[PDB]
Amino acid sequence: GCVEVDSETEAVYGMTFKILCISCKRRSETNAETFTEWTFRQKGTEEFVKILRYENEVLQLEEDERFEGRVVWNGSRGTKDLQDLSIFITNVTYNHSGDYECHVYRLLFFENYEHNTSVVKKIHIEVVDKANRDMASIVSEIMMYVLIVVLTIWLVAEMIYCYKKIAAATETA
Amino acid sequence: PDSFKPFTPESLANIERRIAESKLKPKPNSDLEAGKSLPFIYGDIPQGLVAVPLEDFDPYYLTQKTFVVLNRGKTLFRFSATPALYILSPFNLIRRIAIKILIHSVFSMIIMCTILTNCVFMTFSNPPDWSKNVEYTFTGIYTFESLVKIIARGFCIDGFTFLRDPWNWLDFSVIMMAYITEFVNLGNVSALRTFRVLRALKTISVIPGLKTIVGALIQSVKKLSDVMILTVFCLSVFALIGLQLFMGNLRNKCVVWPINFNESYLENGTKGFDWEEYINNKTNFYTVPGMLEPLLCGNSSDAGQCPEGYQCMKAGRNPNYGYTSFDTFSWAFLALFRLMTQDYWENLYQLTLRAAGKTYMIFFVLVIFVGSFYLVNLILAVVAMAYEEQNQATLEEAEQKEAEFKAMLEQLKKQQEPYWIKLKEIVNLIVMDPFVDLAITICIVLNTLFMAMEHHPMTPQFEHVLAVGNLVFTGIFTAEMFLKLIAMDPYYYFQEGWNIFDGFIVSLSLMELSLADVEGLSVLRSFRLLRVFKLAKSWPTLNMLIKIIGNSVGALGNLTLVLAIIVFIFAVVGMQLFGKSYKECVCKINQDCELPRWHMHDFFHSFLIVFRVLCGEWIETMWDCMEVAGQAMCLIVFMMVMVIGNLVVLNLFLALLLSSFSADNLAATDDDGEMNNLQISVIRIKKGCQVNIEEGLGKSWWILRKTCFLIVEHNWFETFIIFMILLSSGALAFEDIYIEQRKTIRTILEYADKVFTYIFILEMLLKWTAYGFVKFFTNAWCWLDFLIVAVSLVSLIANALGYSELGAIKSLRTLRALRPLRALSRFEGMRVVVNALVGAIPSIMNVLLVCLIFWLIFSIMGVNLFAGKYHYCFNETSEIRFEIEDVNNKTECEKLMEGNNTEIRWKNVKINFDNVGAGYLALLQVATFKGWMDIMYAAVDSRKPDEQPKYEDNIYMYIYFVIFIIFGSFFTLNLFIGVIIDNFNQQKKKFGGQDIFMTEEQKKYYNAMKKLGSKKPQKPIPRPLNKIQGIVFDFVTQQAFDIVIMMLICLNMVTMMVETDTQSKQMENILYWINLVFVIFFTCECVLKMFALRHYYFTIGWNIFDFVVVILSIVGMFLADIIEKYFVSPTLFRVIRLARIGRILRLIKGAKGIRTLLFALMMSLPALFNIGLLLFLVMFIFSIFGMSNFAYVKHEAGIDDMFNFETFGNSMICLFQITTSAGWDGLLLPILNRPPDCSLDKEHPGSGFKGDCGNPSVGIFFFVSYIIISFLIVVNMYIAIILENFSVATEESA
Ligand SMILES: *[C@@H]1O[C@H](CO)[C@@H](O[C@@H]2O[C@H](CO)[C@@H](O[C@@H]3O[C@H](CO[C@H]4O[C@H](CO[C@H]5O[C@H](CO)[C@@H](O)[C@H](O)[C@@H]5O[C@H]5O[C@H](CO)[C@@H](O)[C@H](O)[C@@H]5O)[C@@H](O)[C@H](O[C@H]5O[C@H](CO)[C@@H](O)[C@H](O)[C@@H]5O)[C@@H]4O)[C@@H](O)[C@H](O[C@H]4O[C@H](CO)[C@@H](O)[C@H](O)[C@@H]4O[C@H]4O[C@H](CO)[C@@H](O)[C@H](O)[C@@H]4O)[C@@H]3O)[C@H](O)[C@H]2NC(C)=O)[C@H](O)[C@H]1NC(C)=O
Ligand SMILES: COCC(CCO[C@H]1CC[C@@]2(C)C(=CC[C@H]3[C@@H]4C[C@@H]5O[C@]6(CC[C@@H](C)CO6)[C@@H](C)[C@@H]5[C@@]4(C)CC[C@@H]32)C1)COC
Ligand SMILES: CC(C)CCC[C@@H](C)[C@H]1CC[C@H]2[C@@H]3CC=C4C[C@@H](OC(=O)CCC(=O)O)CC[C@]4(C)[C@H]3CC[C@]12C
Ligand SMILES: CC(C)CCC[C@@H](C)[C@H]1CC[C@H]2[C@@H]3CC=C4C[C@@H](OC(=O)CCC(=O)O)CC[C@]4(C)[C@H]3CC[C@]12C
Ligand SMILES: *[C@@H]1O[C@H](CO)[C@@H](O)[C@H](O)[C@H]1NC(C)=O
Ligand SMILES: *[C@@H]1O[C@H](CO)[C@@H](O)[C@H](O)[C@H]1NC(C)=O
Repeated sequence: GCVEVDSETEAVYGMTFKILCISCKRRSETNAETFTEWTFRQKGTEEFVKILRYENEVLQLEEDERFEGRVVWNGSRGTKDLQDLSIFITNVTYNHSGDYECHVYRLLFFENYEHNTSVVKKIHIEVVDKANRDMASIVSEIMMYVLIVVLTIWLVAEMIYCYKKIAAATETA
Repeated sequence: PDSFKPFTPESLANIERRIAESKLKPKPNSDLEAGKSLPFIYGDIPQGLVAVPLEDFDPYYLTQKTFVVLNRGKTLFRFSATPALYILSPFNLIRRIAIKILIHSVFSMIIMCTILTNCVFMTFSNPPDWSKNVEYTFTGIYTFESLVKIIARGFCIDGFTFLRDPWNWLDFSVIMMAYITEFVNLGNVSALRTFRVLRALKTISVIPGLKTIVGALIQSVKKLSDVMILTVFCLSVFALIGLQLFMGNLRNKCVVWPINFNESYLENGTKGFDWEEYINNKTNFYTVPGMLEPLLCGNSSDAGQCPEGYQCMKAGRNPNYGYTSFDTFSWAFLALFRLMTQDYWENLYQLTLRAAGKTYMIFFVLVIFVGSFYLVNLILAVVAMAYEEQNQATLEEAEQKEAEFKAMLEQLKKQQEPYWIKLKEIVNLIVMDPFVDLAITICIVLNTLFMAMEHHPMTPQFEHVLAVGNLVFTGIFTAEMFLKLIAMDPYYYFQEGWNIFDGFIVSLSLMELSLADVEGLSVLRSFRLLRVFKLAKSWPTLNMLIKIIGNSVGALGNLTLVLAIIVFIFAVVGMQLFGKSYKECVCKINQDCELPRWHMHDFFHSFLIVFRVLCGEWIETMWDCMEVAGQAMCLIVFMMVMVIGNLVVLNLFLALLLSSFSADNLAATDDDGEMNNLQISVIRIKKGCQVNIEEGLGKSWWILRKTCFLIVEHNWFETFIIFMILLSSGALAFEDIYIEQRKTIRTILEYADKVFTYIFILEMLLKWTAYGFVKFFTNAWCWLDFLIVAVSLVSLIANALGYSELGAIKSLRTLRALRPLRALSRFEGMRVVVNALVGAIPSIMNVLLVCLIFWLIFSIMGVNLFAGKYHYCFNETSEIRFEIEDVNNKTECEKLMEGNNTEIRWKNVKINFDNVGAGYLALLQVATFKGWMDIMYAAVDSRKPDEQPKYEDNIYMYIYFVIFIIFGSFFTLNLFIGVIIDNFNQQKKKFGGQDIFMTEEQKKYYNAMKKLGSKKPQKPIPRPLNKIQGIVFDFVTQQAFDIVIMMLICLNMVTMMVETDTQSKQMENILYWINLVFVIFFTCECVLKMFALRHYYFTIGWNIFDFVVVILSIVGMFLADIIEKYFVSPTLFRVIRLARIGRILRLIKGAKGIRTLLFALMMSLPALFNIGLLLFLVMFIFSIFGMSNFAYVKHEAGIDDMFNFETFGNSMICLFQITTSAGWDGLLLPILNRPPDCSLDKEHPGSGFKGDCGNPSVGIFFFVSYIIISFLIVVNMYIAIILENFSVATEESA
């Protein structure tokens, strides 16, 4: 009951966003205790800095003038077993244009067994003033128009050909 | 004629003189023979000359030693003339009295009574103290008859004497055993009681007419010679394939991979890693909570997976106590015999798919199509023609006897030359009116509708109405009967049919009115629904069903009796064999050490197990029996039972089918000569624009329409339309839950939908202008296409305008799954099958009416028996059911539910008889034998409404589920099959064609293959005319050479079964050397046939088959050895090495018994192809619906991480499993979940959908519709293949 999706790279300036970090276990029926940390490295800078840490259904935000008041938790709620570790930022500025690392630490509890798992997710976020439509939509639009029109002209041309032929045959006899 | 004479010594003197004269210097009349009635021409016995020593009455016995006795029942006995044992002279008055005893029907009656009471005593499990004497006299009785027979005749000494008939051997053996183990302390009871059952076989020798039935059964099974060989050959080759593919891929378990070396304890101590024990330790596995066997897995991409910290390896033992396995040829053969008879094959399907990958499903298709669908129908057809021949021969004997009766008639006719009557008629006056009969029928229908109105959660207001209605209807019916009984005669005119039945019903109703409701009333109120059958006089199909039911207890009664005796014998045999073992090893199979639900400790449970294996479920009980009583005895007994009982049931089915066919009618009564009073009752109720086309614009418009029609008819537009339909249908596959991962594909499909709908709109418009409005609207195909395109137009223009989140728009979005329902009118193969089904549909509707009204009676019976008794208190924390001591009823469970105790739940069984609607679903599950286990488990635990069930408190409720299977699942099938056969025969008669499911394009190829099948062979062979010298040419044409090559192929087959998963490396090396030797010998054979014969390598086709299998042999043998360099491909060598079994198909070379069967399969292949294409289309549509609906339900029961509805592949696999109607209950339970179980809101990471609950209505309708459609399609497939088999087998030419 989980699909590992990837967050969108392009983020519009001045409006909200959603950074996706989904890491679900290999078997759903299992139970585990999971907590996450986030590290952000702005472009130009070469060091990752912890920004937030979610654990025991609480969120800890480190001191960072570029992130206080403009980030909220938007992951799984109501349980300690976390598979959605996404965070929601309510105001995208040009500071939030870098590399995000989502470190998810999970402790799986089996019968007479406890397993420690660490997964690191990599997200690239680009901040642009205006949102650009993906090339796939443009290509699909142009192609659908092209096939529609070419099919229309082919159909009318064949109809005209058969019309002339049958009319000539009828007039002849 | 009229020859009677005592066997005086001068008769023996002349007999011996005649034989001496014959020796010194021929067929008995079958009508006379022995043991049958005497022909009428001989007259009657004079005075008291019965049991007198008459002489033989036929030729061929005048000189031989013979001596004839007759009885008052007029049967013929032929004993020997010589004194028995040379001591007892016939006239010394010892043998005369014994013979007089033996010819008396009272002796047979006494023997029958003692046999029945003996078997009744064998029914008892624990031998009571007052039983030994009962056995003793039994033995004393049995030897009695033997003594008489010993007095009657000698021991096989000379002529027709004792110990000649096999039944004489049988009872001689039974008395020998009885007196061997009577007073002798030697003999273990578990070994003598199982042999004591041989007294039950004496029923056939005692009951008249059973011997002929047994002989007929043996004669019917006699013809099963080549089909058995073909079945074993197909099973062997498929088992070899499975063993080579799935070798060891069933013990794959996930063990904890990170090894705690510092904490690797040992039983002896001193730590250590100790491999081959670390993998055999149970605790180092992964078992899904709530399950028993550890989870399987696979190393492939599409196989199963296990959580972090676990990893797959071949460890432990195979599932199902190690019996379900592919590691050995024997186990593979068992597992594939489990597939030919589709019993619990879904478990093996899921296990192999999980442990080897989802790409192996193709294999399970083949075994299903050939090996489980073709072999079974082959066997059924063979038995069918055997029974046809037997029935025909019986008819010939009957008409021959009736014809000789004409000669006898000719001979005899030639040789001949207080005001009671007033009130009687008054109460009669209201009888001979159609109105009273119509009112009675309406009353019965209304009574049925009233009885169908009761449910478990019923208010007092409802029950008062139901009770007063029942009272008034009972009063009306009893008044009708009471008035009938005075009109004709108070004690007479009540035996003319249907007047004893209604009397019995009304008397039961009045008896039920009294006695109050002390006990047993629940079943007592279940016998009135028989008034429904009073409609049979007006319903021809119900009357036919009544005739079918009455044929079993009637003319075809001996077969039913034989089946009952066989079932009883098998039950007592199993109970006496494994009765004690189930208690000694009770927790070899059930961890609680309490006896399981299906044991063999008492007669009732043994009979239930026998009936279950008759129904088709036998492996589950076989494993339990194996785990407690060994493998050999259990396998032998279960195989014997499942063979013999199935054969008897099949014979009874065929006999009832034949009796239901028009042979029953003999013009004894006029065809519906009587008149139905309803017509006269109705009669007496009634008594009291259009512009021309030959103008400037009209002509142009006419050419426009003609050119539109020409464009429609052009066979380049149709192919393009079919391609567009295929593309549009395939575009619906990319709508799984992983759609968020593939954004670009989603966008492309979304934009291509517009192109597709525009194309179809243009096609519809052009078709409108071409065909015309009347022609477009006077056929179903264009109407269906118009409906599809109109719903697409709605979903397009509405979405473009907005309201994409509207409930109506979202509910119309899932209706897009009908897009594949457009190739039906394009493909001729689908269309012919569809229109044949449509033309035949009235008969199935007419019979479905009868089936529904019949099943309604059983549903009401269940409702009045299991209403609200399926509830039970449950503790979710410990997932255990409370016993009767903890809680007793709903009130106690509610008290236990005080405070925050939400773990305690008053749960209800999802499938139950709470009302007629759910009773119908329960009956459907029971009839198909899928999911009935839980229903009968809960039924036998029920005690009373509103109280916790107790384990096996109503054990005798199982009978209710047995009778239904006998009546609702067996005779209804007979009716359906008979009407289908009659309708198809009439369709073939009116059509005039040869096949229904075949297009005109396939009929020419049909006839061409028919000509090919009867083609004769020619063998023109010239000399090589070269240095070959022809010696090898004569060598290859030698029968010894062919025998040698066939024996070598057989040896290769034999050595291909010795491979074992746990074999040592030395055995692998030896097998590799042997296979290499065989391969090099085969290459030498190919070289020998090479360069010595070439001009015949494009005609016969066998040589090119050998040439194409051999090259595959060399590549798979040595290239596979080479691929280890710079390539791995672990699973590919097995596929290549499967080619080694190609040489096994060369046994078909001389296979004239089964070569015709394979040719019949070829002949029927295309008619099966059309139906399979239709079935695949239906599967695709239902799979799209399942993806659209049940892609997010909870993973419970049959729904898991690998067999579910999110993806197209998983849905396809599940639907293919459901096609054979295998475990559809498991895939229906998760949908029936409720908000108390499934969370209404639930986070789904990666998708916007919330919650994991399903719609019970949608799921129920989906599964029921799929079951009905699949049943119809499979029935059509069976009919087609059986017709083709009959056509092939009914051909013979010089
Ligand atoms: C699907 O794919 C999966 C992908 O992985 C696949 O998983 C693989 O499965 C296969 C088999 O199915 C696995 O192969 C087996 O692995 C076992 C694990 O053994 C490991 O530990 C051994 C012991 O460790 C001691 O010695 C090491 C070296 O000396 C040290 O590194 C250890 O620290 C330790 O040292 C000492 O200290 C210990 C305590 O501190 C002390 O107890 C110990 O005694 C010792 O003094 C290692 O030897 C072994 O390493 C060997 O194998 C790895 C490859 O796995 C290579 O590095 C070398 O080959 C190395 O020698 C592992 O680290 C093995 O034990 C097992 O081998 C035994 O059994 C095979 C037959 O099954 C024998 O032929 C063989 O002799 C081995 O020895 C034992 O058995 C024999 C008799 O059988 C007995 O005579 C002997 O005394 C001994 O008891 C085998 O190799 C594989 O590991 C899995 N994963 C990997 C990594 O690939 C899966 O199977 C697939 N599933 C399916 C079916 O789909
Ligand atoms: C002159 O020849 C006339 C003849 C006409 C009839 O041909 C066949 C039509 C199908 C029919 C009626 C025939 C034989 C066995 C019949 C089967 C027995 C099996 O019993 C069942 C019941 C359930 C199980 C116990 C076993 O399977 C059914 C599924 C199976 C069955 C009822 C399906 C229908 C079959 C005859 C051929 O004409 C070309
Ligand atoms: C709102 C929606 C759901 C209405 C559509 C309902 C359809 C299922 C019905 C309505 C009209 C029916 C049609 C009405 C008339 C006919 C003609 C009938 O054939 C004839 O009468 C033969 C005429 C001739 O050839 O002379 C075949 C069925 C058919 C197409 C019917 C098929 C089923 C149809 C399309
Ligand atoms: C070819 C066959 C399938 C035709 C015969 C079908 C009927 C047996 C079905 C079709 C619709 C069903 C009804 C659909 C809905 C309901 C409402 C349902 O009311 C409830 O509240 C359900 C309670 C429950 O779940 O038990 C009671 C059953 C009933 C009347 C069903 C009774 C059985 C019906 C008539
Ligand atoms: C955020 O944005 C400002 C814009 O000038 C930039 O200097 C720096 O990256 C961040 N400063 C603060 C206030 O955090
Ligand atoms: C196993 O334990 C026994 C008893 O402690 C000991 O005698 C033996 O040597 C041990 N074997 C091993 C594997 O060390």
